[PDB]
Amino acid sequence: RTNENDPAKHGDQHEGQHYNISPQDLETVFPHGLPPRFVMQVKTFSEACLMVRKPALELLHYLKNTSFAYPAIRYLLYGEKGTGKTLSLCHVIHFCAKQDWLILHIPDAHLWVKNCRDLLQSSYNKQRFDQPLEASTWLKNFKTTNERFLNQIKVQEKYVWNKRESTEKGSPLGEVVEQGITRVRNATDAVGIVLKELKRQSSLGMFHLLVAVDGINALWGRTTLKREDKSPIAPEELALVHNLRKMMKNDWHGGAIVSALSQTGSLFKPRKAYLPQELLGKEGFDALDPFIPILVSNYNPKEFESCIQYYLENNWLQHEKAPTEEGKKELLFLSNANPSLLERHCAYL
RNA sequence: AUGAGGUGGCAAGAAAUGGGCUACAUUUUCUACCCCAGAAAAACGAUAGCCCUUAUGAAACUUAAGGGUCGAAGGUGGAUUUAGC
Ligand SMILES: Nc1ncnc2c1ncn2[C@@H]1O[C@H](COP(=O)(O)OP(=O)(O)OP(=O)(O)O)[C@@H](O)[C@H]1O
Ligand SMILES: Nc1nc2c(ncn2[C@@H]2O[C@H](COP(=O)(O)OP(=O)(O)O)[C@@H](O)[C@H]2O)c(=O)[nH]1
Ligand SMILES: [Mg+2]
Repeated sequence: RTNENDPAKHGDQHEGQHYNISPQDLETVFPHGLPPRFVMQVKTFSEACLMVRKPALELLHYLKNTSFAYPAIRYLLYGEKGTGKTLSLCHVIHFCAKQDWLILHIPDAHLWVKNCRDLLQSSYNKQRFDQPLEASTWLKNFKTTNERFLNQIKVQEKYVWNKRESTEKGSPLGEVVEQGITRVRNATDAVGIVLKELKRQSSLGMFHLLVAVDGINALWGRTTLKREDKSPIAPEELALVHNLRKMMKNDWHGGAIVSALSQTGSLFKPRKAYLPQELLGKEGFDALDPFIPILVSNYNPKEFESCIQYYLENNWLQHEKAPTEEGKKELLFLSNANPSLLERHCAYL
């Protein structure tokens, strides 16, 4: 196999080859966001070989040819269910992290808009709501991912947490992040502050921010959360959602924004719906317009053959008839070269 | 008048019994979806009780639907017994 960890080597000629994430990179760059099925696959194989695909290569080429002076260009990976949008976004995230960018990764925007029973009224803004658990978990993950720049960045304004507690201007962003992580009740606010800070620092040229949000359509969709009066809650009424909406605006420069659509886990969306407009909604498409959509599709014959060979070399296909050409054709037909269906099918052979 | 007509009224539970529904959950519950999800998990569980509204009606206390409230018995059940090629 092409067991390669260098992100500056793989290119169009490496389409179909493999790209290895080292265990240190797996632990640091990806404390979250990796699909659970691939998390299990990594934990079993003891490897993190991502197949290099054309959409990921195109996104990498665009990010290499971009200029940070320009306002943040929005890229949107989209495709059919289980085509590899999340893992393409993860590949781009890892490449950018190795490029010493600052990775602002959202593992799943759907989690913040569904199944939350610890919602509280926001002290900073009585018209909004706070999700302490989600914010605390994301703050921990963000501190893990971007530790090296966490202390270097200086905050630009003084922020207050209580009548007694406040964060002074010029303090490290690590102070705010650790305040959010430890003091869970304020964590949501800290999240917004961090985002705000990052944005202006991106404008200041302090670093090269890469905003990575999976399931971006959840920002402008619908939330299943309810009020204390059993009333539905609009997405903008959540502080985290509003802050992420502000971050999605292209009114800042110093990097680029990369998002991945995901009907899986979305609310009030038909199963077969995958197109950008249908998943995003009119408001979502208007907010994201303009953007560059990148289509992620099923494996080609070369990619499917490479995946099958990778499974065989790891002895995952334990069935006796799997190495035969007939078994390969059966798997290709029953999966239609779809990466998720193929992996799920091979998980029990 | 053992005929005819009008007004009003029963119909409850000590209790046993037959049949049915819902369940006693994790192959489950909630939500989206209508099958690649996220949560819940000592909660699961009433179509019961009480209150309110609505529908029908001349009339609802006695009907039905919905909502609020309550969250109980129950934790896969003896001999026996039903049905299905
Ligand atoms: N480049 C790749 N190399 C190896 N496996 C891949 C690749 N892309 C996708 N997969 C497989 O796809 C599955 C996960 O799919 P993924 O989450 O990336 O796609 P998706 O369409 O964005 O998903 P979802 O709609 O659920 O958000 C895993 O089983 C993983 O092995
Ligand atoms: N607790 C606290 N939170 C802050 C402070 N400053 C900013 N924030 C957070 O950062 C966000 C501020 O966004 P802001 O720039 O005011 O956007 P706007 O509300 O639309 O004007 C809010 O969601 C707060 O949670 C502060 O001084 N204290
Ligand atoms: Mg009588």
